[PDB]
Amino acid sequence: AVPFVEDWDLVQTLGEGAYGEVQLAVNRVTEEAVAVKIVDMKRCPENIKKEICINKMLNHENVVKFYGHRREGNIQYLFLEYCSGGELFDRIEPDIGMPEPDAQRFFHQLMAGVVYLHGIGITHRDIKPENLLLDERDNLKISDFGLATVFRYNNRERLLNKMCGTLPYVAPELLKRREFHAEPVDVWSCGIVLTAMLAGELPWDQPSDSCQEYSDWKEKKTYLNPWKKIDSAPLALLHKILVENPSARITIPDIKKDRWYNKPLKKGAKRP
Repeated sequence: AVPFVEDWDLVQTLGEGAYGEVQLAVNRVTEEAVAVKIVDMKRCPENIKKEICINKMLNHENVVKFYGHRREGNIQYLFLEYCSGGELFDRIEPDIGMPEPDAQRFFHQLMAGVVYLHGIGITHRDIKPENLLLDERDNLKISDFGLATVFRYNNRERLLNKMCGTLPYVAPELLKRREFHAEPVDVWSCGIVLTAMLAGELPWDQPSDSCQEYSDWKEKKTYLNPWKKIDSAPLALLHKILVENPSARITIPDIKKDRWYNKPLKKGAKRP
């Protein structure tokens, strides 16, 4: 009906990934703002195709919305939810973190998003502050499903073996076992994100015995730099999440029962 409602102006670049770029698109008529991910299939046809497939399954308030995609020859155009608050990474002050109440609220929303994904059988596989965006009201949105995969189909769980993610956030089993359950890997990265939000620094380069920082943690040397800046309440939760054995690691239903997770700390939005 309305002529130019399908026209979008690319006003600015939000970020140029190693596999394309993201542009802020504003509708010519409505002025609605959305994020458009541009990927040159000639610069992966399958990879991008799987990302679109997984995105079509997503519908949750803490997961970046997928509005659709446009062929356009070899250049794929993915219309995604625009998060004007930027990355969670940019809300973390180096070496200090952020106020505990803020970290708890973001962690609550992260859990809500991950519970949702796991419930539909998908694992993100690369959870980190750079992939956790914020909307205008600072609501957390899980972003980028380029590495995501289905780990449960027809009520049957599939064990994973693909080594992927980001080293400082990856679970130790991914580096020591051929196969591993998908869920505990995402739980572990959420724990590293919590550590980052509360201390403004990552605890180790990677979870290997060769990594001194990781060995110190297994030895319970919490008097060291990262851990000494946290809390005994949130620290106690981190002690349950960053457990080397994925089978003994805390699950999300149990994280939801954790003392710190349930501690009243933050007031609602100012005047609302």
